[PDB]
Amino acid sequence: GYDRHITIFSPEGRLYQVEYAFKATNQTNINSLAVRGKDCTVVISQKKVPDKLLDPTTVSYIFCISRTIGMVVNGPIPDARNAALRAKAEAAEFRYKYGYDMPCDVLAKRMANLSQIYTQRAYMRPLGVILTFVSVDEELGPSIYKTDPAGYYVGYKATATGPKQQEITTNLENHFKKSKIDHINEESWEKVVEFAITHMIDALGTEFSKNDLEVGVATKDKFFTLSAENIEERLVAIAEQ
Amino acid sequence: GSRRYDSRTTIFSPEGRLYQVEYALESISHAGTAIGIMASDGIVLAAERKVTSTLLEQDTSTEKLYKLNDKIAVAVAGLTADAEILINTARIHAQNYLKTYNEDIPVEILVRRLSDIKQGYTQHGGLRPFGVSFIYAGYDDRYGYQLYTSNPSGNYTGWKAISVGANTSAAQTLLQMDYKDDMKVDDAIELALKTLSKTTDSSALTYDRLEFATIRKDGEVYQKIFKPQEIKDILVKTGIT
Amino acid sequence: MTDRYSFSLTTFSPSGKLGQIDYALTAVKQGVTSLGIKATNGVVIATEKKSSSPLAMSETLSKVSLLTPDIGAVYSGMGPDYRVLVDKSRKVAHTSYKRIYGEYPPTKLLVSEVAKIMQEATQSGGVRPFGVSLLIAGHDEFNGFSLYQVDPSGSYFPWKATAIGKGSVAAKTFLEKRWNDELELEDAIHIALLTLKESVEGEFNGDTIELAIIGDENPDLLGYTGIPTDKGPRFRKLTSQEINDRLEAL
Amino acid sequence: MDIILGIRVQDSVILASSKAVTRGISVLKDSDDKTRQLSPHTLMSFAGEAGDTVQFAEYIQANIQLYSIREDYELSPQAVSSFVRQELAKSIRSRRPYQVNVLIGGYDKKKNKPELYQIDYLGTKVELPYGAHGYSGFYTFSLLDHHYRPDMTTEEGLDLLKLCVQELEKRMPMDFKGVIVKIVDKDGIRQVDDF
Amino acid sequence: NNYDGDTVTFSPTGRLFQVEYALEAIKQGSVTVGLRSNTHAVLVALKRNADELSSYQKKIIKCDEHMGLSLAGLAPDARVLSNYLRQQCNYSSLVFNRKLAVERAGHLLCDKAQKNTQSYGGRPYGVGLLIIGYDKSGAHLLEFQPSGNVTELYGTAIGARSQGAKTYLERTLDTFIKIDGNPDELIKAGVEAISQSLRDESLTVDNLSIAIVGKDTPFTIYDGEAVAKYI
Amino acid sequence: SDPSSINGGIVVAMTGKDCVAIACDLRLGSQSLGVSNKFEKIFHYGHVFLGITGLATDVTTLNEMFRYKTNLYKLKEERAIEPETFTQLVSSSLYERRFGPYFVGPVVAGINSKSGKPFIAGFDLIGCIDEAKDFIVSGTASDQLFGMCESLYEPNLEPEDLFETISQALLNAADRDALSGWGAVVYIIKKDEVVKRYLKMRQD
Amino acid sequence: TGYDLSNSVFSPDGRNFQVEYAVKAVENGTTSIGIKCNDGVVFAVEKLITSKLLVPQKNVKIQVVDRHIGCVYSGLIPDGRHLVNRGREEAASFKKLYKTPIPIPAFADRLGQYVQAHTLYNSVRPFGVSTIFGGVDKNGAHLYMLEPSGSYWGYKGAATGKGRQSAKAELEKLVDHHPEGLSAREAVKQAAKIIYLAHEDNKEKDFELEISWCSLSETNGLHKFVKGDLLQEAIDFAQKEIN
Amino acid sequence: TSIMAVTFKDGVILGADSRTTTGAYIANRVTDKLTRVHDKIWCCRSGSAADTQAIADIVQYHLELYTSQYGTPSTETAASVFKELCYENKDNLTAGIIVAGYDDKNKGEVYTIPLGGSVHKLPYAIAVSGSTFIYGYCDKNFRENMSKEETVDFIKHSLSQAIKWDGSSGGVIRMVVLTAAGVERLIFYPDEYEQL
Amino acid sequence: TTIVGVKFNNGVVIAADTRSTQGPIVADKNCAKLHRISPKIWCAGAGTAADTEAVTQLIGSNIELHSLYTSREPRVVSALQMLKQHLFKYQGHIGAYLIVAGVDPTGSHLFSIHAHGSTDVGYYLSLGSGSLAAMAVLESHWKQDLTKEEAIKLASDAIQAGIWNDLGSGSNVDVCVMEIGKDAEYLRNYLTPNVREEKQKSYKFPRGTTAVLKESIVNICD
Ligand SMILES: [Cl-]
Ligand SMILES: [Mg+2]
Ligand SMILES: [Mg+2]
Repeated sequence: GYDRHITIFSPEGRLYQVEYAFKATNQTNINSLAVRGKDCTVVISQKKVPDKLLDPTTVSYIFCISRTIGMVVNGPIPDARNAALRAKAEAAEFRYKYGYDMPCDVLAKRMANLSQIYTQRAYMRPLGVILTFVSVDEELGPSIYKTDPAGYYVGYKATATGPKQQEITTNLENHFKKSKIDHINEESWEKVVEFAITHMIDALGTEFSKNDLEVGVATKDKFFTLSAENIEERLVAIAEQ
Repeated sequence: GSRRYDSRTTIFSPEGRLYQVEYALESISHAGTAIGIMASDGIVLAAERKVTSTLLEQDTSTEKLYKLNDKIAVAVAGLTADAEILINTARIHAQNYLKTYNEDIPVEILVRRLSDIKQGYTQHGGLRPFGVSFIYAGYDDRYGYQLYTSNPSGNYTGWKAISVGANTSAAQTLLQMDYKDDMKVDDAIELALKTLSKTTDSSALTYDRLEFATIRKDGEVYQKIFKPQEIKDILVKTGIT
Repeated sequence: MTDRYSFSLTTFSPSGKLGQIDYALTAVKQGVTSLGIKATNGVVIATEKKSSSPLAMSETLSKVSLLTPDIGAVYSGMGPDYRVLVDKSRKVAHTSYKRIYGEYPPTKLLVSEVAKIMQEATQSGGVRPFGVSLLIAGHDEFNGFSLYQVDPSGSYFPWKATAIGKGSVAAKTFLEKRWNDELELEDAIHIALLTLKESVEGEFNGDTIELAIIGDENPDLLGYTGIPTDKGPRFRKLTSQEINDRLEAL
Repeated sequence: MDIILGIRVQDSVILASSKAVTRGISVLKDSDDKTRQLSPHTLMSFAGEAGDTVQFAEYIQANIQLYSIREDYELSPQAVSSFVRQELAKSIRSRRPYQVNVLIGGYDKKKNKPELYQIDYLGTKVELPYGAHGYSGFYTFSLLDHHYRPDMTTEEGLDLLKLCVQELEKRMPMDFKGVIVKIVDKDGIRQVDDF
Repeated sequence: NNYDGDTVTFSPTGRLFQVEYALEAIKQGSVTVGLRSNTHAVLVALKRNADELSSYQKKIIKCDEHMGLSLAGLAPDARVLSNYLRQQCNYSSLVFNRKLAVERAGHLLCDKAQKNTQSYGGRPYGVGLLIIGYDKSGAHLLEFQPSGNVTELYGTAIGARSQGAKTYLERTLDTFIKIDGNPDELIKAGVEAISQSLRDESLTVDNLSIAIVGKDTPFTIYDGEAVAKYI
Repeated sequence: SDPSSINGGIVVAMTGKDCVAIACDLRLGSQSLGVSNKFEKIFHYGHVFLGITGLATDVTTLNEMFRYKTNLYKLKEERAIEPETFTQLVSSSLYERRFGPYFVGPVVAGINSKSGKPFIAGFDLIGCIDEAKDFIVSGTASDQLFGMCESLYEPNLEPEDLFETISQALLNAADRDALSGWGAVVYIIKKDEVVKRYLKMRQD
Repeated sequence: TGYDLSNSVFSPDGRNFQVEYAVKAVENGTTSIGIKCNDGVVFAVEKLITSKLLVPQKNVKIQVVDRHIGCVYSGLIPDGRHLVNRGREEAASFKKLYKTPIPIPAFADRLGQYVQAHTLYNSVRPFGVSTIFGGVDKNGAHLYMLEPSGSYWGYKGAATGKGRQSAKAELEKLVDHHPEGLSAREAVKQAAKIIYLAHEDNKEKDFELEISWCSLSETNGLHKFVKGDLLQEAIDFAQKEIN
Repeated sequence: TSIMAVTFKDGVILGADSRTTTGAYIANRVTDKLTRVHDKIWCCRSGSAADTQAIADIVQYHLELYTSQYGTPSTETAASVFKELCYENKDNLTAGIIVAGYDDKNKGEVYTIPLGGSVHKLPYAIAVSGSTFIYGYCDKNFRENMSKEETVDFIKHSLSQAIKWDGSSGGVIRMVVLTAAGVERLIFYPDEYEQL
Repeated sequence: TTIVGVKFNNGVVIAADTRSTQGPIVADKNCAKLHRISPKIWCAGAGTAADTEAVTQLIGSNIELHSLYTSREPRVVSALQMLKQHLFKYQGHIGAYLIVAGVDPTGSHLFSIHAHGSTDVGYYLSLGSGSLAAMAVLESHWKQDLTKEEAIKLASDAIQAGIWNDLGSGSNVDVCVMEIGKDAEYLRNYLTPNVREEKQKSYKFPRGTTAVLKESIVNICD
């Protein structure tokens, strides 16, 4: 059964190597969540540092692709960094050729088309990663676009990725049924981060210290990650309500 | 490495046959029957469309009979997509020859080159051969009216009347039985249709399931690709419907 | 290093079957239903928008794609394979036609170029076939309105009306009963929505259905005035509202 | 390489080509044959840059001889002239162009007609009753325009050629050491032994 | 078993079998000894014949005036690697007017052998080399293995029954290391070392091959009647 | 050593009422020397007429090229190319050789088989399109033709009148150019008939 | 199955068995460690003395990249040399364009992307080495460890090879007992001790110790080998601790 | 073209004229010769407009890609990238560049890449006429750790003199001030600077 | 050739003359120098006519493919960056001198491009042999905060200065108006001030005037 070793069709019309690449996604046992505010897009990811010898500042699955685009990865760090370096290269080249900052959704489509090639060409293996791209686009506003090893991509009101993805998804689904809108009706990004963290706690049923979380925030004309002290200030606000 | 997944499409069997050529010919044997009949004053090409659907657009359809230049046509049996690659190559080779010598390409030269391309795929490159058999109907000022066939092996031969695709055994016996050398085009038209009518796997032969063409002659050669209504008429006139 | 796979991954089996093409068609069968109907004064192409998640924004994923101002495409099968085929189709409409003849290719010739790309994935080294069937609807001055199906093999056939994917067998039977040569465009849209309701199980509205037409020229969509010969694109994607209006009188 | 003349009469083509090869201040040879048989009924005369002339002529000869073997058929003069023109037309936009001018004289066995083709180094092809290359046309064309008749016999054509060669020997400053004359007709190619 | 088809495949225990099989070619090869003092470095090689009518396969190759090696295993591979060393020695002389350090020679052979163990289609080298030289830091002996592992040693041996000679040099270490400014005595120690790897056959005039390099001694190979002194 | 004026010759095209006319001289020379009085510079691919002036080897080469390309067009499109489309093809093909151009002045003439609209167009050697209602001129006597055309031409001429106008435009232009003349051909092109007339002119 | 026969093939688990097999080769290798300190990094390695015939101090395993980066590895020694050679090309091309010597995080990703590339194709074999490397840049001291998969992180202390579990345990104690930080000269002595303690898992053959260091204060931000009196002082300290 | 870059207490200022000439015709009299290659790394371009615009755009790309991977680049790093492009393609390029940048560590820095393709680090630099750099240019006039107001006046005066004697220079005086505070754009109209 | 671009309140306007010249000879008395790159991005060309048309269509083609790929209306900065990088690569051997103007989601833009690949920004620009005549009118009458009607008047006046005073320019004035939130309006032959006066005499020939050697029916059919 060499139809399970390379990206060719099985008799039932499946690509097993693509399906197994999806299973590699959850190898890190990390859950990510992305939501949109009025003016911002917030992405939160669990931060697990099991080894005591590790330098925790270097353990990250959130990447600053460009000045406006942020990318969180669910999957092994080698494939994550492979995708990150390529996305950084693609965003820079776009700006040089076309004279404007590469949009979140166009970078997503580009990285998805690269992923698609790995599912059709045999010599290249798929990357075992799901890429969640966030920005505040100058045309579309707050944007979430997610890529997977099948070369599939789509836009999201909000999204979740990881082992306990379904639990976070239904939690957010239920909120948007109630609120009757496509975003978190909140002025400041600080309170959109507080919402993201609150709903992850409710979905996973676990509490978080300042070192258990990793936060990325997209505003107009910059994407930035929060320090441990920025998160800690945010966790205090939640607790005092 | 990649050696593991190589089918080795260009190797001999212990019996000294080319596996992929033999299996390509098996493929072609399931294709709709194509008959060429060469008369003293023209050539007939008749081909059976593969199990037609009622909602198929019959009038603006080309499956079996293709024009190579003003003096040469081919009937196809096998993968249509493979045939079209080869047909465009042949159309270009014909215009290259006309550009070079200011003379319409002699039929055999075009046939030999197209056959030599097929041969190449069986001896080198490690690709699957073209799953196509052609009947070439053409005229030149040297040999006059000529019928050839080529198959995936790249072998070509000349014929007075020939069939390719499904039920060639049965079709060749019927042609061998009723064919004679002093035959007219109108007689050859009747033979071609009668032969398809008896060899067909369909309940009854109808205009909508047929493609038809004649290369006839006050000193010029005319190619007539028959319209649906013109097939309907010739099918009533010969008394098959 | 380097692509060592310079040999065909699609080969003839002893039975004469091309396994990878057969298996690609199996993937298309599992695919969501899409259909095309040709009227006298236009063509309609339609498909269900199977939403992966309700959090997903189904507007962003476009299953019906403009190839040229007068040519549109829908698919059944693997969405990513379709997306890269649309990109290659748009580019080849320019590189191998528009940049030579200064006009957009006729439906049959663009279909021919798409078919060629899909045939190459069937024979070239180190690649699998495309796991999609395309329905391409188009208009051109000398051929008028036309509808073509393109298969993983690279084979294409012109249709009066057809369907591909999940419920194509049942959908094709339904179209055979309803289709005549005197259909106006509005009649073909009506039939398309009736046909597609059979194959859709869940919600059936303008947000779960994607539908485009090749019809009259749209001066309003051209984006400039002053050139009388330039009258605008014949391809128009129907809005969520325009679909819901035709579902009331159903 | 200077003088190449051609006359197409009723039933044959006559090619006259100067015998002199000059390098610097000395005449190296006075018996040079500036012609190659392309096929049994097709002859090509050539003049131009040293080396290029023979190299081009022999290259064309080999390609026509190859076609004859492959198809067991003699390519028509029109077909040979079209092939030769295309090779020269390729040459002109090459890195180093062939500076060769040719006359192709052939008998078409299908039409039963003699044919003369004049092709210059640019690939400028023209079908003519009579033709020349370089300065040769300047002293003979006025003479040909006058006496040439299309129903002329081979003997009439040879006499008209003598008149042209005599005018060249009188008014031309260089000594071309006379001409070799070859006739192309239905029976093939033969050389006039004495001129 | 399933993991020895090529050099691009690790075994479940993390072994490269094609490299281990290449290493096996060296064990089948005829014994060659290397040893050095502070002043001189010596190669001793037992040359192998096809039969009594044949010549004896040359084991020692000169690379420069100050460097050369002995081979055990595939002789053609030794020719490829020795030719590569000659070019690197030569590049160093022409570009930098600098004799190539024996250590750098080792590093270059290691890196060349490594590339042939990581790429599909290629195969590992099937030869082991003992490189001796005298450079700016004195006498040197290297052991090359086609795994890419190069090792600097006072003495060693490679080939069939090499363990005998290697055990002797391990015992003698303190004696032969101090043979300074005395070529003949250092060769004698090398010839007595290789003698510990002999079975049935003894050292003859056209059988023994010796090479030496040192302070005021260019890399010179002794064969035939020239090695009669040391029998 | 100016490739456009070695061989010499002229083409002119004109529009009339439901008709177009294209005409050329028959001279091919090698500078001062007249070589051929039968070198036609007007070719047709179906119902689309192309005149080409300039370097004769490129005139022959471009004819052979556009025959090739229009033959393949017809096989694939299953219909004869139209003047408007052919114009773009000539433009594309010339600009492809931008930095090694064909030394030619091509002129397109024909009637659109669908709309019945008379069409003419001219190009420079790198394929810049000159689309014109009235007339197009090309060759070594282009200045002379511009003068003749700009004074003689009036719109909506009938085929029989247009013939006289374009004939007189060409003849009188060719007689004031050393490298043009030696005979002339005029094509009168109606929707579904085409007449070709050889003019009698001075042979110097 | 057969998912472990070809590199770059995902198992139904979503694992690359060929990379996991490369780790076995690393686990089979000698012990190597890295210790991050106040203003720099320390590297140490276990060199097994197979024979008396090995020349002491003249089989150096620790490699320098540029002038400021130290590299040590466990597993297939040639694979480590191949990786360092590439590192030197990357560090050279960075300095050529951007002038500044390559920052350690920048350099880490250059090795990372290269090693990861050798897990994308079946035409290549994964690297059979774990590489402990680091040095001093404009942002201070950095220590990294890189694995056959292409995975790397920043470390306070790093260990790999046959005695990794022993070394890791002894590294974890240093992190706990020195939260305010360890000095460069201290880290050299601790590095020696940890190699001697880690040698208990490889005690058939006796061994030779090898230490290098980059320190802003002690080496002026450059990579130097610990030799002579400072090396013998560290050996004596380690000898005293085992007894 | 008259351009200069001066380092002062709080950072560096970039000044230039606004005149672009084709022969004696002023193609653009309101030219912006102050070009951003990073937030706080700007350059003044002299030589071929096409060549300097092409180079500036490539350097902008390289510093964007540098920032993505390695964070904010030093002025030295920007100077290096400029020099690399200018030095390697010296045979087909006519470009003289002055690089001015602000770091929080290094403060204000000025680098010149002249027509040679060499790199020089200076406290200040002036280029007058055809990319002609002046070594001295009133050495006693420039002091280290000048105030912003002193430095603006020093550049305004220097560029005033150049415009007066040179027809290549003219129009308005544009300045960009690079400090910890941020980026300030200054424009001085002819009626201000001509009466100096 | 005279081409101008003028920025106004809510957009940009470009204008050009309609004369095409081979040296001193007028080849086309009414050619169009206003080229569409995109529906709302228009280009005016000067220099080698084949090069301006060729470069405008190539970038126009690549812009359409980029617009489709990104699902976004094309930006003028994209047309600018793609034109200049193409022109620069050929070191001026493509003699295209362009005024690029248009509206996009970002707003209204006006740029000039030089054959060597240098670009400039302006509120008013002119290019071609009539640029100095045109620029004299722009430097005389241009002000900040022009209306649409003021900008068309200024643009066409600038082209007229070229038509009358420059021998390279003549015939008619073409204008294209790109306003924000509106379809761009192409005003072909906006002004026709150079109408040819009635001729003194009809040069229509009596039929049979021309001598004819041979007639023959040409076969255009199959
Ligand atoms: Cl892409
Ligand atoms: Mg694959
Ligand atoms: Mg004349």
